[PDB]
Amino acid sequence: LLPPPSEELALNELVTLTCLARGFSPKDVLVRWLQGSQELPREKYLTWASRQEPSQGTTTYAVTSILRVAAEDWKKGETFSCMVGHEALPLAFTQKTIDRLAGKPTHINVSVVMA
Amino acid sequence: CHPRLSLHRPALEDLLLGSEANLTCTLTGLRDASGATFTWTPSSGKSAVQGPPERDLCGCYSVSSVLPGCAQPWNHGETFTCTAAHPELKTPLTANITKSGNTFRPEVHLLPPPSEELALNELVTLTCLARGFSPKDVLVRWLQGSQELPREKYLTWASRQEPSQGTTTYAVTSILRVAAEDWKKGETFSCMVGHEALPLAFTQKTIDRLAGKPTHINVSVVMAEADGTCY
Amino acid sequence: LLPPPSEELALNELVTLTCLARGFSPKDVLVRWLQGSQELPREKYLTWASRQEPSQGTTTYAVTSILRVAAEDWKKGETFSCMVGHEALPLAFTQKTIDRLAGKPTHINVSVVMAEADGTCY
Amino acid sequence: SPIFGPEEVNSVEGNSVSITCYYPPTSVNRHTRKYWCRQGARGGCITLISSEGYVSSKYAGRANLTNFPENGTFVVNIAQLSQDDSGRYKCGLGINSRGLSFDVSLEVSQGPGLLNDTKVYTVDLGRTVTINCPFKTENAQKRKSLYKQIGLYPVLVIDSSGYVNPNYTGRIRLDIQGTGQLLFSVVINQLRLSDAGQYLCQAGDDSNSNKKNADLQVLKPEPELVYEDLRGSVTFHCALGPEVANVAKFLCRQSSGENCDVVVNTLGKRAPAFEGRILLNPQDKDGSFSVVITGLRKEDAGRYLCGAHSDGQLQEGSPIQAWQLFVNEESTIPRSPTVVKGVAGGSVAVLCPYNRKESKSIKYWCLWEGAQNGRCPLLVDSEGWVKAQYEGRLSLLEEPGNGTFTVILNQLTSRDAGFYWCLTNGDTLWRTTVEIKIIEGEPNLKVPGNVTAVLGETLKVPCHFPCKFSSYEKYWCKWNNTGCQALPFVNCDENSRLVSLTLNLVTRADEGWYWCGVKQGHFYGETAAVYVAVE
Amino acid sequence: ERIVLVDNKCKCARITSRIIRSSEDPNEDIVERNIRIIVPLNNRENISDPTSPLRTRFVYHLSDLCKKCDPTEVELDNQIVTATQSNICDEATETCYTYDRNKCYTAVVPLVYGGETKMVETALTPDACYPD
Ligand SMILES: *[C@@H]1O[C@H](CO)[C@@H](O[C@@H]2O[C@H](CO)[C@@H](O[C@@H]3O[C@H](CO)[C@@H](O)[C@H](O)[C@@H]3O)[C@H](O)[C@H]2NC(C)=O)[C@H](O)[C@H]1NC(C)=O
Ligand SMILES: *[C@@H]1O[C@H](CO)[C@@H](O[C@@H]2O[C@H](CO)[C@@H](O)[C@H](O)[C@H]2NC(C)=O)[C@H](O)[C@H]1NC(C)=O
Ligand SMILES: *[C@@H]1O[C@H](CO)[C@@H](O)[C@H](O)[C@H]1NC(C)=O
Ligand SMILES: *[C@@H]1O[C@H](CO)[C@@H](O)[C@H](O)[C@H]1NC(C)=O
Repeated sequence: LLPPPSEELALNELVTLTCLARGFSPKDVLVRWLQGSQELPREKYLTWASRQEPSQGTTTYAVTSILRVAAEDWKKGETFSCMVGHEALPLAFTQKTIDRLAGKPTHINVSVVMA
Repeated sequence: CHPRLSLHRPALEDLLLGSEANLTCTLTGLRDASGATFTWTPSSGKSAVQGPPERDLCGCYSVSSVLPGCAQPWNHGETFTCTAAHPELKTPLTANITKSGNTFRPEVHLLPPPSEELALNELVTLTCLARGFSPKDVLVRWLQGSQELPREKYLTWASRQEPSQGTTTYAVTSILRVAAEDWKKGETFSCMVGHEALPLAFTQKTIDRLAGKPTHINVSVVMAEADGTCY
Repeated sequence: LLPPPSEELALNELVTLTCLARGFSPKDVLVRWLQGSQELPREKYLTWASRQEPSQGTTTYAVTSILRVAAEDWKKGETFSCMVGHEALPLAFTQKTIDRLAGKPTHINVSVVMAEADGTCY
Repeated sequence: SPIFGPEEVNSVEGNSVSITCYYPPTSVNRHTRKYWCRQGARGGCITLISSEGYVSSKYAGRANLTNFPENGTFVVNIAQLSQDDSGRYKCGLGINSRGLSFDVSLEVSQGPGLLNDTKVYTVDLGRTVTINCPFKTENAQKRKSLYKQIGLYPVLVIDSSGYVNPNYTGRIRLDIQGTGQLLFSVVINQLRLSDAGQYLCQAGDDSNSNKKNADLQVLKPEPELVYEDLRGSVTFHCALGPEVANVAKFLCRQSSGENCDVVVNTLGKRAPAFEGRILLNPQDKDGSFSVVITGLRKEDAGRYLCGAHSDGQLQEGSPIQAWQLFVNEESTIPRSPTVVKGVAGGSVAVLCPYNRKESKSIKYWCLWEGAQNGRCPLLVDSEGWVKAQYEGRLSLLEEPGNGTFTVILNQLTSRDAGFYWCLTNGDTLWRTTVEIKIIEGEPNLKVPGNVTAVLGETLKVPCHFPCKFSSYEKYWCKWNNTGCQALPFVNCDENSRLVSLTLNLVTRADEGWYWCGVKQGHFYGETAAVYVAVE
Repeated sequence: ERIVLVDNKCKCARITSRIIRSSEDPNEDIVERNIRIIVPLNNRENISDPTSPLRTRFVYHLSDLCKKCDPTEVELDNQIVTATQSNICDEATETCYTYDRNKCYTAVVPLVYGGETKMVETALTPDACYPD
């Protein structure tokens, strides 16, 4: 689950989240989004089909998805999640989440030299 | 069964990166063959050659045609018409096409690798997303350094329509997998998008190891002679 | 052009401006002065002669000039110009203008703004 | 900073509104992103509707945003208003965290619902009104009194028989067309701001504290927005009604400390700082007129008022009209010399800039009179006409072209000083003013006096020049209405003197005015003039 | 904050100044000088794509910010002479730190079209390269 690009936050409209799943052998999959605990309806996002990825080892597949949420809900500290269902997972679902932190850097060094 | 006639826009890769620009007009539902010769309202060299038909469900014939030289009429805003005379209908069938208006230009974003893939040290992946453009034709190519990678290194999905917030717009994605040693040597990779609405038909964004999740922001500002008789 | 000395401004009588031109190979030069956009008459300023300076390899020359103005319109904010004409300059003339704002200030405010947004400088 | 629109806008609920913002028409600005956004508290400036296809959730179905590039404007509509919609807003271009914006204040008030006990009369200040109250004949011989309420007390200060209030002086008259019926009224001219509100009106009184409610509302006019730039011109259009078609009419500018300040009158007044760059046209049949102000500077920004009053000033009780002006100052109008100098006997030449997209126009050259109100007598046109008394000393030239024409005026005298105007025929009109001063000195080119002619042999006329003109071209010409065209029998004898010309035959066919000139190919320079006879 | 001395766009720096005069003690006043720098945290050193890392060192000299070289007009006795106003702007070679909103920036990239390769041109700031 990838954080939004920083060029997007300067227009105050809607931020964009991106989910990617890669490298699974039977090509059937599900993708569901959340906000907190409330599962969102399906008419609010967009997922692509499941193409085949170009390696030389075996045959594997991939799929993407995007969800655009409002800027005011992003700056408050609301969290959002992405879930994927596959036949070959042991507990049939796996989940990743995000919020307005975790893209911020760990340290900033500024120096101003008056010489 | 019954015939039906359709018209087809010129391919995007020939208008941007090309010289020729052929329109094409097909008609399905032809029984075996016919004496259909098409009519095109600008007719400056209408070399409307058809060729051998194709087979359909349970055996059927469908024949088409082309017309060359369509850069300046298609971009200046001309109009075209295709119609043919054939047995299995009452009236000969017609079709028209025009370069679209009310367009939007795409917003391109290049995302860095996720932080978890960097520790395993086999390969990384780079995502290229284009968003919010009104006709649904795009082109995605990748570069390493300044040299174009061949097509079989990456994977591009198709253009689809995204949920509505006003006008109807589209989107696309693509991914590229590169060796995790070159990400730390300091090479650069960049993504290119070609669309009708952009000013010079292409734009690009670039990323490497320092720009994009750096865990380090170092900046030095030196202001030399601030009390310095400024004229 | 050199701004007036600090100790000469504390007395509130008259202040001195100095014009120094340097590094030119022939022995001919011009110096005029202007107030606002009005050229001052030639008997209000003193100009020395052109002499050659110590040798950093090849021979070059130098000249100086001074002008004393009232300490009221310096502090009010009029402008003064020194113009110099010589044969090697492309348009044959060059100018320097100074006033009280373009000198040593007393207060300095520095504001450094870091911008993650864009690099376009509106 | 270069962005401008209406500062204040008002409506009531259920209605529409239509806001317009302005930007300099450069190519970056036509193609960039436009936004409308709500400046709330806690920092952010959240976008509501945008030019790139974005419509919000709260504005769904009610709004759109269209962009007009050749105007330089973009318009925003909001239907079905509310009282959650009251607040400060912003137009803009680009990114919101920069400052290419402009603040707008939107106020919206509640309408009247299930209270229809009202009788209203709409009026703008300076016109007539009626306030009708029920005339009962069961109070046949009873006073038709109308109070005024300060607080809750109907104050006995207006009677209906010849007693009027000490503040409503000189302007209450009433008509008798009932007198047996229910019909009287009160007609007020010159409504004030202090003449507002409901009044305790009635006609005849049974003594049991009986009431009646009927109000008026008088409104202040809303200013038309004008968008101008540096070194350009403006035109107002005062269009008051024929009720005041023969009153003195004025035009001032509202300032900070409640002080309108006069710019023109029709009784002959003028500011000191508007000399040579203002006009006032004679009115038409219905009472409207034009005012032109050219060469606009930075400090001309503010609200302007035109009206009509008997002494030529802003006093209460006079009908007004309004405008609000903005000077862009990021302009593409080229700079020009404001003053050009010459000496007695010399020439001048002026650069006159127009727009490249209007190159098929017709060009004119004024001379600002300043006597009555302001007037352009035209001196020379681009079609081949000149004034009578300027014969032999004026012509208009089309070179260099492409942004600029020139005009030559020689044989100067010290009374030729003044302010001069140039104007094209196209749609957008910059009017440019230049001042000709006269200082003393000597003419550069040198020609003899007024040269005669012999009958039956040749003439020759010399014309010197100094040595800074040694790299410039030299020419002669013969002047007529279309201009003057160069001659091929000149020789240019010396390397730094004596350009001459002869005439092979003394007959009357070319007994005209001649010049002697200097040019760097396109751009023109100084000249002189002598007139030829034939005896 | 009243009179603008320089507003430069290759380095994106702005310097204003103002005299604020006390009436008591006319021997001492104060003269203020305000400087504003905007640092771009995501630009390259040379402005093309693959150049070098992020520019991480930003150097401003006051004598190169305030430099003024477009010619002017001076009236000496009764003459109009054209003068220059600076010693140091020999022609560019200046390294810019930001883009400028009214100029547009392009690059050239080779791609393939089945047979041979072309010389495709690419916009880097799309708001300003519109051909009109
Ligand atoms: C910053 O990067 C740019 C982009 O590379 C540099 O501009 C270009 O640099 C190249 C490399 O020498 C120059 O190449 C020439 O290209 C022409 C085609 O236009 C070709 O015919 C020549 O044989 C030569 O290879 C090019 O002049 C130059 N300028 C352009 C394209 O406008 C720039 O020099 C870099 N600046 C610094 C300080 O490194
Ligand atoms: C310039 O802006 C004006 C704003 O009034 C436009 O004028 C009207 O625009 C609407 C379209 O939204 C038309 O239906 C009207 O006929 C226009 N005229 C009037 C008098 O209302 C005008 O269209 C804009 N300029 C251009 C070239 O479109
Ligand atoms: C194009 O064809 C359709 C029907 O096929 C018709 O409704 C439409 O008006 C045509 N447009 C033009 C411009 O001919
Ligand atoms: C949408 O825009 C049109 C003009 O393009 C305007 O006339 C109309 O009122 C708008 N619709 C609204 C505000 O619902």
